[PDB]
This record gives sequence, structure tokens and C-alpha cells, in this order.
Amino acid sequence: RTSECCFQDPPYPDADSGSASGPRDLRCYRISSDRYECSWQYEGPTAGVSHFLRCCLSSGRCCYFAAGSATRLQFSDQAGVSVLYTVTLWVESWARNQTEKSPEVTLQLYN
Amino acid sequence: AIWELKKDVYVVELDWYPDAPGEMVVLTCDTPEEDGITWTLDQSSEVLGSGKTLTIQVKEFGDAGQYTCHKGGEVLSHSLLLLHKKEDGIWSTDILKDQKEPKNKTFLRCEAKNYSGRFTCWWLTTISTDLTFSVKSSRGSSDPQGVTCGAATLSAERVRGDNKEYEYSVECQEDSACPAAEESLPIEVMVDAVHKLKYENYTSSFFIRDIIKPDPPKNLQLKPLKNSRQVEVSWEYPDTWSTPHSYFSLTFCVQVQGKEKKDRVFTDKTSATVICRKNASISVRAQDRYYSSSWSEWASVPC
Amino acid sequence: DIYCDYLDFGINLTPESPESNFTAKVTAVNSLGSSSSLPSTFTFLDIVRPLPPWDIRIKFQKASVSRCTLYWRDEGLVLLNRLRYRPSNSRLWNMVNVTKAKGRHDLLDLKPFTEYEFQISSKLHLYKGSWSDWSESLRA
Amino acid sequence: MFPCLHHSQNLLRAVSNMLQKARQTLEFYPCTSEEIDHEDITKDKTSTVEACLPLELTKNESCLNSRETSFITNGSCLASRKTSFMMALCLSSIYEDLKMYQVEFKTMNAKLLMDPKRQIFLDQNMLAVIDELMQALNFNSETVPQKSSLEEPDFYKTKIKLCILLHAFRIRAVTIDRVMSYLNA
Ligand SMILES: *[C@@H]1O[C@H](CO)[C@@H](O[C@@H]2O[C@H](CO)[C@@H](O[C@@H]3O[C@H](CO)[C@@H](O)[C@H](O)[C@@H]3O)[C@H](O)[C@H]2NC(C)=O)[C@H](O)[C@H]1NC(C)=O
Ligand SMILES: *[C@@H]1O[C@H](CO)[C@@H](O)[C@H](O)[C@H]1NC(C)=O
Repeated sequence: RTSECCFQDPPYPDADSGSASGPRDLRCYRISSDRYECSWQYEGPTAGVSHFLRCCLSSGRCCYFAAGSATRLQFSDQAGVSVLYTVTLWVESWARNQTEKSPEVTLQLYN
Repeated sequence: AIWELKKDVYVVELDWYPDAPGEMVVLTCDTPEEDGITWTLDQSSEVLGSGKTLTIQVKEFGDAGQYTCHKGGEVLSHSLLLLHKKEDGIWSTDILKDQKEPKNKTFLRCEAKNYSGRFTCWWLTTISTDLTFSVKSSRGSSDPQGVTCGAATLSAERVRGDNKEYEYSVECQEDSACPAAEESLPIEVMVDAVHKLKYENYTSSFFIRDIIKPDPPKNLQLKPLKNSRQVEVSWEYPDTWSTPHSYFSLTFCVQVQGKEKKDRVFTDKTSATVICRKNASISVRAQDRYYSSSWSEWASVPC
Repeated sequence: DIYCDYLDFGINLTPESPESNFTAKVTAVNSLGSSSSLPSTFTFLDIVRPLPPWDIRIKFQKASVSRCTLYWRDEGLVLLNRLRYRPSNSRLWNMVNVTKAKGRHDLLDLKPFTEYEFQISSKLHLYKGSWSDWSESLRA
Repeated sequence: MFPCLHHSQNLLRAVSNMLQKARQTLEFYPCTSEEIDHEDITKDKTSTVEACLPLELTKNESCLNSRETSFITNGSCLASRKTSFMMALCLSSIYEDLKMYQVEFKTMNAKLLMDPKRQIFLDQNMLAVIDELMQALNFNSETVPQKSSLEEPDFYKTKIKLCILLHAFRIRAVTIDRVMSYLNA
């Protein structure tokens, strides 16, 4: 749970799409052999906006990372995300009590 | 391949390329035979397999961890799994960081201050927590229990960039009773870095004379000659340095630049005379006279 | 030379008779003044000092017996001698005098074969001769 | 001042200059300390590694193996009644080390001269210093006979062997210098 993915379902009760304003341009790149970074841009600004990176492995055990008002996260081979096999990644933000979802992207993540 | 680093710990070597099949891994328990042994990986009661034998290819890091041998409600044995990633056929090196000061691919830097054989090795790693190091040493391979390496200890927490590299060092003493004039075999030090489920190993070979770094000259004092501009300066050999001081000798370099570019003078003698400008400091350095060695820290006395 | 540790007479002194009187004086002279040492009279025996015995041999009386025979060699004119029979681990006592024999015979030695240090000295004259320096220690 | 110490200091300096020349002459041949393995010809023949130590350092005497090669050759460097056996055995072993190296160096030099060009050849001054030191170390000094061959050897092998010997000899020269300094003081 500490700077590592949590397999348990995210705390917010409803993931229903909230509004026209959505996080966009989710992209993941390999900074180093064991360092990685994913960048997402939120279209609508908020003082209390909270950003969450929720991914799903090939097994289907979707897990959610915890982040606090950041467009970027950096994780290592053992965060929980597979860095050799296919792995989807998507971003959800609870701002205004509505959770908007960045379009899901599947990347090898080894590049 | 699968090999045991220590009892109940098994390091598995895996190639690192996308969509890679895993090595067939077999788990066995050295316990009185029980019909119905169950097996868990996570702390959760999800049960992975039944029987005294569990088969599970370690295709990814998630599949490596403490498999637990438990039956009857009692944990019969334990099966921790460690992973040694190999990328393009080359062993991974992620836990420690390449200093590069001597040359590329240098992760271990060792030093000594005496011919006694006491030496210390410093390795810089940027991983803050969940880090353990195993250190073993020997003269060549012939000496069994040749060197008695101590245990790794965190030493410093500097802030290079924002990474905050942490420096860990070991204290090792050549335990050979027989004294010998010259060394024919290089001392070899191996650090078995372990982080979480990832295992790495680093090997360094060196000679004590090459890594020797003298401590600063002791009892430096300035004595002005009567009615002369020059000032005689006298220094003494460090107590820590090996004895006798005749067989093992040092060369002193004296620089008077203080605060013209290079006033350095190399004197074997323990006393040299240098004109002292009122606005400068006089500093002395020590190196092994016989062979090229790392220079000592400057010893400065105000002038 | 302004500083002299000692001055050596190249010619060796052969004494017409063992009891003779030879007197030595030293004079120091400088621009300001002159000081002369009091005359000191020395007999030849006082001046001569025997050399430490150069040779040493250990034999257990040609047997495994405790008794030991020591075959050393030194300057011919020696009328006395002394030997160290002290145990090597702890020094005890050394005999004050040995007979006028280059080769020791029937010396009392410890039954064990443990290493023992051996030192030897000779006296040119008992009445007025200095003792020689102890010879290099012989191990076992 | 010790005359043998002066010869040993001359030896270390002569090897240092020859080693620098060897690195400059053989640019391609690898002659850096990092790329050249340490191999000592006198590994088992002589006991300089054990016998030549300060008296304080050597105590158990068990490690001196059965008075190995205990020739104890008498010589002009020390006096017969002056120093302990530990230094007498050491001086004999040092004489033997210089004899093993000089015989080999002369063999290499004789092969090097045949080269059509003169890329490198052993320093005559360095060889002379080794002989002078041996004469002081042991009265029964044997002068190596002029060596020659009736055929031409491969030169690359001689030039790699040369670099391996020079570096090992330099370490031996410092060891002799340390012993000579201890004898003087
Ligand atoms: C440094 O890390 C490597 C990576 O594992 C170690 O190489 C591996 O060493 C083990 C231990 O010897 C080998 O496992 C066993 O080897 C023996 C002897 O060949 C054999 O009888 C066993 O059946 C098993 O194979 C393993 O094969 C070997 N890996 C490779 C690729 O050769 C190395 O030992 C480590 N060094 C240190 C000092 O920790
Ligand atoms: C030497 O002098 C002492 C005292 O002055 C005297 O007893 C002795 O007989 C003298 N010796 C000779 C040979 O005159």
C-alpha cells in the first residue's frame, strides 16, 4: 500500500463518468531500466482535485495507485505492475464529487 | 536456473524480454510426510496448491515471494523466492550505483590505511528501505576463512541531486596469522545485495598496497629560524600507519599556496624550511614512498 | 672536526709487559682559551676488552641424555669464561665462571628438548680485565 | 648510509625508467599494470616472501618452512657476526632472486637484438646494477655467460613475456629496498 499498487477496489463508491471535463493524454514511458513514469493532463482545474492511476493486469486483478494532485507518478519493477507482459492503464480523478476517467491505454510498458 | 542463496531462500535466474515464458519451478518441503499440505504465497488465505509439492513458473515478480508450507494449521516450512533478472544475457545491476571514478562498471570502492590488512569498502546505493547486503572475502581462493568481513552499516546520507544517495560500508581484516613481505594473490570481496524479491551480486578484486590511503601527518608545528625570513616546519609519522617506520616509508609533499599557484615541495625528511607569507597557510600531504598510492588529506597549520 | 665522538690511534698497542702504565690526555684549544683534561693512567689490561666468542655449538654429549656439551671458539688469551644456562622461558641464573675450556663438557641442562637461548662471555684477565659482550643468543 | 641500500635504490630507479620506456615503445602490446597479470618466476624456489620481514613482524618462526633453501651464503653486504639468521637467510634469498631474473633477462635481450628494427632492448645499465648488487650480496657470484641463439624466435611472445617480468621485478625491487633500509636503520 506504500508507494506500491493496492489490489483492493478503490474507496470511492461510484466510478460513473462525471462531466465533459476529463483527464487526457495518458502516456507511460521508461525513464530507466527500473524507473518508469506516466503523465496525464486534466482539462478542468480544481483546488481540491485528487488524481488516481488505476491499472489492470492480464490476469484481470485490476489495482489502483494512490497519488495526490500530480500529473506524474514514478514506479519500479515491483510496484505491482507487470513490466514485461501486456498491462492496461487508466486515470480516474474525484473532483466536484464526480469521478472522470482518462481513456484506457494498453502499453507493453517495457519501452 | 534455481539455486539456494541460504536455507529456505532460492534465487531464480530469469531472462528479461517482453512476453517471456517462465522456467518450470518445483517447490519441495523437508518435513514428515503429511497428506493434504496446502500452499500460500500472499498473507491472505487464498490457497495456491495442495500436496507436498507445488509447481509455479515465476514469469513475473508477483509470482516470487514467501511461499508458505503449512498443514494441520501449523506452518511446516517456509519457501522465500528471490529473483536475479538477466537482461540481453547480462546480469542486472540496479541496487547499487556506478560511481565510475576509477573506470566504468565500478560499484565497489575499497581503501586501507595500514599494511596490517585491515580495509574498508564503500558502496553507494539509492534504495532507501528494504535493503540488505551479504559480504564475503578471501585472498585468492586458496585461503579458507582467509578474511573475516564484518557487517554492512549505513554510513552517510548525502543529498546528491535530490536522490539522497546512502553510503554503506564493511570492515574486513585479513585473518592470516603468517606475516608475508609481498602479496601474490588479490583480495576478492563479494556483496550479495538483496532488495525485496530482487537479488544482485558484485565482485571486486584488489591489492592492499594499491588501495592504501595514508592518514594526515601528525604533530605539524612551525618553528621560525632565529633572525631569518624562512621558517622551519617539523611533522611526525602517523601512529595508525604500520611499524616499523623504516621498512614502510612515506613521502611528504608540502604546499604553501594557502590563500605561487604551486608551492608543492616533495621532501622525504620530516622537517622542511619554507618562506612564510603572512597571508597564507602551509599544508602537508602523505603518500606511500615505495609505490603510487592515494594522497592523504592535507594537514594545515595557520602561518 | 668541531664535534668529535672519539679519536682512534691507528697503531695497535703491544704491551712490553702485561702490567705497564700508559697515560692519556686531551687538550681543547679555541681563539679565546685552552683547557686540558687531567692525565689518566691506564694499565694494558684495563684498555683491552675481549671480543664476544664468535663460535657456538650445542651437543647433548653425543646422546639423548639431558647433559649438554657446548663447543665455542674465541680469542686465544682467555683465562676465564661465563655461560648462560638460564631456562629460555624465564631467565634464572648464569654461572659466574666456567673452566678454561673452549668446549664445555657435562653442563647441567634440562631434560626436555624445548628451545633454550644460550649466551657466552669471556674474561681476558680476572684481576683487571673487562668482561666480553654476550655472544649472539643460540636458539635451542 | 648503507652501500647495498644505495645499490637497491639505484635498482628500483633503473627498473622504473626501463618500465616507462617499455610502455612508450610497445604502444599496441598491452603493458599497463591493469592489463598485465602478476606472475612471479621465483614463486616457490626462494623464501624472500617469508624470510625478508622486520624482526618484530616475524615471531612464531613456524612459517619459515624447515629452513627452506637455507644456504646462508656469506657476503660483503652484511658482516658474518653482525645480524640474526632471519636477515642472513633473507640476503641469500635476495641474491637467488636476482640470479633467476638476470639469467632470464639476458635470454630475452639476446632474442630482442635479432629484430630487424630496434623497437625495444633491455637496459644495459639495469643489468649491470643487478650484477653489482649480487657481487656484494654473495662472494661466490656467478657471472651469466653471453647467451645467443642460432635461429629467430617469434617476437610478439618475447614482448608480452618482457612486460610481465618487468612489472613483477619492480615489485621485487621495492621489497629489496625496504629490507636494505631496515638493515641501515
Ligand atoms: C553471483 O550470482 C550468480 C547468479 O546465480 C551465481 O551463479 C550461480 O551460482 C550457483 C551456485 O554455485 C549455481 O547454482 C548451482 O551451481 C552448482 C555448481 O555448478 C551446481 O552443482 C548446482 O546444481 C547449481 O547449478 C548457478 O548455476 C550459478 N548460475 C550460473 C548462471 O552459472 C554466483 O554463484 C554468485 N556468486 C556469489 C559469490 O554469490
Ligand atoms: C704504575 O703506577 C702504579 C701507581 O702509580 C704503581 O703501583 C705501579 O707499580 C706502576 N707500574 C709500573 C710498571 O711502574
